[PDB]
Amino acid sequence: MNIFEMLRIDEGLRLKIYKDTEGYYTIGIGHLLTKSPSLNAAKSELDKAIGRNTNGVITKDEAEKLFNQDVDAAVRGILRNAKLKPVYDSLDAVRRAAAINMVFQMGETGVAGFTNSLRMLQQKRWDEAAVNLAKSRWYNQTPNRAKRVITTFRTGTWDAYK
Ligand SMILES: Clc1ccccc1Cl
Repeated sequence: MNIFEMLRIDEGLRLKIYKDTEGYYTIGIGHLLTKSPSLNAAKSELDKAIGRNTNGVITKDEAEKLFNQDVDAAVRGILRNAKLKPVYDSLDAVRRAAAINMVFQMGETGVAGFTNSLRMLQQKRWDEAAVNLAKSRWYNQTPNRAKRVITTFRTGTWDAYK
């Protein structure tokens, strides 16, 4: 297991434009296209991302190419964020993947509400952190995924993903 395999389980793989859990147009492995309700706007973002006229459909290779870029940018964003970097750097590699997972799903702005959880994580108060993490819109709206990510933070193992 690693961050790619982890997100591939949590995000799935779909080669046609679909709506994510929040109703936003998305493709591939959780590649958010736009928060606009316009499918035409989404199709434009897709074409822009792939570099060709896709007509709303992409290949597995293209999906994986976007996925690699998205993971890379998520991690790099963490390192560039003064509130996230110290916590991330304090973590072991397994819990780091859990951190990347969260940012991938909710973005840095979504993670901004988690200040108290991040402090507990930096403190390595794992059980307390896990309890705090579940007190969130995130957990309530995607409990099965949140439980997997939280278990990963709690234990520093890949138990929740087999
Ligand atoms: Cl970047 C991030 C997201 C969620 C928990 C910890 C960290 Cl460092």
